[PDB]
Amino acid sequence: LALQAKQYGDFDRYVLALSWQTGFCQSQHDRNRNERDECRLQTETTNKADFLTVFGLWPGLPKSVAARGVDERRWMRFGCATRPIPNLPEARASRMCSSPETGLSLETAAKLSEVMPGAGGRSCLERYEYAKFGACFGFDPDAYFGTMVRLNQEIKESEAGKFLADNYGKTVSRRDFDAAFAKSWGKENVKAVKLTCQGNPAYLTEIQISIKADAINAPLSANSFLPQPHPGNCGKTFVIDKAGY
Amino acid sequence: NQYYGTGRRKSSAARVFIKPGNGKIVINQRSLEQYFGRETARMVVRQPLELVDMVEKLDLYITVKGGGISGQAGAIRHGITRALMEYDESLRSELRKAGFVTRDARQVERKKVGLRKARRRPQFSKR
Amino acid sequence: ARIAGINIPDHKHAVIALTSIYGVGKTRSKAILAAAGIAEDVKISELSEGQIDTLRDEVAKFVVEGDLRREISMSIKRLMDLGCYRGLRHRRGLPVRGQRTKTNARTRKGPRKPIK
Amino acid sequence: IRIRLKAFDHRLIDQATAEIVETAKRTGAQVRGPIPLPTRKERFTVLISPHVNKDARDQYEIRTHLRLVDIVEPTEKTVDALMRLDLAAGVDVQISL
Amino acid sequence: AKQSMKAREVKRVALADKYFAKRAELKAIISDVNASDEDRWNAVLKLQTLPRDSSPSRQRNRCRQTGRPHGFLRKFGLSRIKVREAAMRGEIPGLKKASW
Amino acid sequence: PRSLKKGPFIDLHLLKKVEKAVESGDKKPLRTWSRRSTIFPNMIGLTIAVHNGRQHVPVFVTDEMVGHKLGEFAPTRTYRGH
RNA sequence: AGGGCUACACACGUGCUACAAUGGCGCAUACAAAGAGAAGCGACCUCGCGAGAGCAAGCGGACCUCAUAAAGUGCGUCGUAGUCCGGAUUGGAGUCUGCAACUCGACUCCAUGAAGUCGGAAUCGCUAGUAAUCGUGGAUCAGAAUGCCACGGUGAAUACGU
Ligand SMILES: [Ca+2]
Ligand SMILES: [Mg+2]
Ligand SMILES: [Mg+2]
Ligand SMILES: [Mg+2]
Ligand SMILES: [Mg+2]
Ligand SMILES: [Mg+2]
Ligand SMILES: [Mg+2]
Ligand SMILES: [Mg+2]
Ligand SMILES: [Mg+2]
Ligand SMILES: [Mg+2]
Ligand SMILES: [Mg+2]
Ligand SMILES: [Mg+2]
Ligand SMILES: [Mg+2]
Ligand SMILES: [Mg+2]
Ligand SMILES: [Mg+2]
Repeated sequence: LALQAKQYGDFDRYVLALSWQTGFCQSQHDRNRNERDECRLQTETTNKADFLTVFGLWPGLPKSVAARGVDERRWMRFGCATRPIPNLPEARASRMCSSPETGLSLETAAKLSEVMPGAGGRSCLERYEYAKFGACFGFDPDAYFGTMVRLNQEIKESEAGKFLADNYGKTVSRRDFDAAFAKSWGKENVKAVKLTCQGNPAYLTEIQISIKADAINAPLSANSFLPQPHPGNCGKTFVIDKAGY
Repeated sequence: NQYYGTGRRKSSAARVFIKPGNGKIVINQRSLEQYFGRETARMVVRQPLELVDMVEKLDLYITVKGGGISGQAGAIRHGITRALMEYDESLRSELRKAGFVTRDARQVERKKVGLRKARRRPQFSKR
Repeated sequence: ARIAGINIPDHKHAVIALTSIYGVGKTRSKAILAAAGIAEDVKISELSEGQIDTLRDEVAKFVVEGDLRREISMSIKRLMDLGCYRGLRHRRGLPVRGQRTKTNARTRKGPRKPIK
Repeated sequence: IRIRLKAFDHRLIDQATAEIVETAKRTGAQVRGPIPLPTRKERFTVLISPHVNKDARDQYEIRTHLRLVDIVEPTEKTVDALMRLDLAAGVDVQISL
Repeated sequence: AKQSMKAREVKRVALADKYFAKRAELKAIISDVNASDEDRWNAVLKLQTLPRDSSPSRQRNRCRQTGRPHGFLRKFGLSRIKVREAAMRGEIPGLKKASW
Repeated sequence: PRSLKKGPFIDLHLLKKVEKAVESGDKKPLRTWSRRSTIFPNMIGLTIAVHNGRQHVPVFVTDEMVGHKLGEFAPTRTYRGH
């Protein structure tokens, strides 16, 4: 179905997240946070774009909630569990497969498990994510998780997706990511991007794209982006981490 | 057939197990001379043995948690004197006369309102 | 044992001795005796003219003695001529960094001036 | 399943325990022993004069009591009942699967 | 406390938690090293503009019974005086005189 | 002092009314209570009379006065001696 | 809105840190108690000499975090000097909280290196886990303890007597 907002729906922008699975897996090693079975595999591929996954999709901070003394930082960090409102049950990241089942059709729930590798089994990233941001708003699970995938594939197909595919295993620059991205969408919607790098030397782990609220369902275009003044910590250059260590 | 005491002094607690043997000592997976730098400490730990000359006729094994040095050292001694008069209900009277069997009780006094310490009270000069 | 045109103690560990130079503290002393790869525990008396020079060289990297004393004095003259609150504290000879004067403050003010 | 019981009275809490470790026995299940836990003691000091007299105080306290009970082999029956129990006011419970 | 003084605390709370987000994000760019000098400089002028009484550091915990500004306790939201008064009636559950 | 990353602080009101001074060349002194505001280079050449608590006092700005904060030139207590 | 309560010829009270070798400095290495945390306690990783910064696990907590006790101990050095004692004062360069730290914050680095060589007359505390001495936490609290309220470590002296 279409992704539409029931209770609460007064926000400017969705903000799609994307984990550079190799770079993500890497951090886990460096920090020594435990080997999850998602990375324990990390087998190579033919196309070097299927590392660009969906970590989540996140509605803006809805005005109503913001008017009760809530700010983006807290919003992001708690979501639907935020107080005073909305205040729904708490989505633990430590006990994931304890959150309620979502009700997901296997039409989607296979499509999803291609672009959200640690979903289902003893992982339940799907479940947690629905609690954290979906539940409160009253979304259609099969649509919401659906709408993610739609957008994920779109970006792998675009000039942006290609750049990572090209410069795999190699150091790069924002500038040449900036070009790459613009050539698809424009030199107007570059600032909607925000990157995140870790370690020394810097390697990209995560990518976030800030899509206008009205344009979430209908496919991407030069008018389907909301630029924000935060470019991210990545700096002038970074590795496009290869699988391994 | 190993004989056991607990033993306490100030904030220390010392669980000890004795066995017949040639005179080994372990404290927290360590040797006596290692664990306790201070000489006093050593004297205290063995003086129940040195009393009833089983210094090298029994082999001891200990752990302690809580307190500082003289606390643990003291707590151990009590621990032994308990076990050592349990292996032998005989020795008690001798042990007791040395005053090793009683548990000390002396704890640090609390701080009270109006005082700088327990009993130290702020100056006022008639000068 | 003449560095920066002053005599340095020659019976003192280099580290300690070099501090006699005005404008070097202890951090600098340590640096010098490594930038100019000279040991720390070595006394100045048991060195070579050669060692003393490479050492003489390091010290020149900083601004020290005469030079320094001038810099400071400019900075303070600068303030007083600006007439800023911080300037006058320097004029009237009072705690420049917010310290109480109702009591104490005897290091600026100096020993007591009785009444009457 | 674990339930943690918490309260200000100690007689009161040693009720709810016995209540729950009665039902758990009832609706066929093994209950792993009511085990008590450290009791927190928030303390407060306050000036008792409304003006001056710093050295005149009261010292107040609230003792919180914690108890933990487990559920070994949760019967289907139990899960409803141990959920549906109106339990003495002034007692917090936290059943959590 | 003067009725007026009690009142200001309400004016001050209300604002604080209405412009709360605006401040936060408008601050967030300031502290962003990796951002546009153009952006951050604007922000500095923009934060100082929206009203003072809308800052959380601007408010003062007053007993929510008598209005006192001093000797407040968070656990109860009351002054030391009113805490004692209520303690002794047994209107504060659990609380009681202590010895050790 | 203020972190270096957050840039130099000036109250906007006062920041604005030293464009009109520097663009639309005037030659009057300006009233201000903005003792917070640091002196920017633009301010060089213009007298500006900053409040000390009861009165405004003139500060003919110069090169040397740059970075300091106005109020650092309006003394706020009177003392001759005892 | 800005200033004032933070003013300084001076007098008094309560404290802190000292004047050194039963000690200063460097390396190495033991043993506590009690308490706090929700939009709060914030690890690990990266950056920085440092205050800190960025990223972001876990924890409404006998589980996670604050948070490595210190005196002690071994090895080295200083050799009785206004000193390798003391760390006030001041210049320069920073960080963080906060619309904002000129008046008036805490902290950091570099430099500076004052009085003080155990204190007249007087005068105070304490009888045992006490005094002395060493670290730790909390309330208030955006930030702002040498104070206050708590907690353990080491651990004396002497009472003939009225
Ligand atoms: Ca790798
Ligand atoms: Mg007092
Ligand atoms: Mg003590
Ligand atoms: Mg220094
Ligand atoms: Mg607790
Ligand atoms: Mg009234
Ligand atoms: Mg306040
Ligand atoms: Mg006012
Ligand atoms: Mg006052
Ligand atoms: Mg002292
Ligand atoms: Mg020194
Ligand atoms: Mg605190
Ligand atoms: Mg480092
Ligand atoms: Mg007595
Ligand atoms: Mg202390």
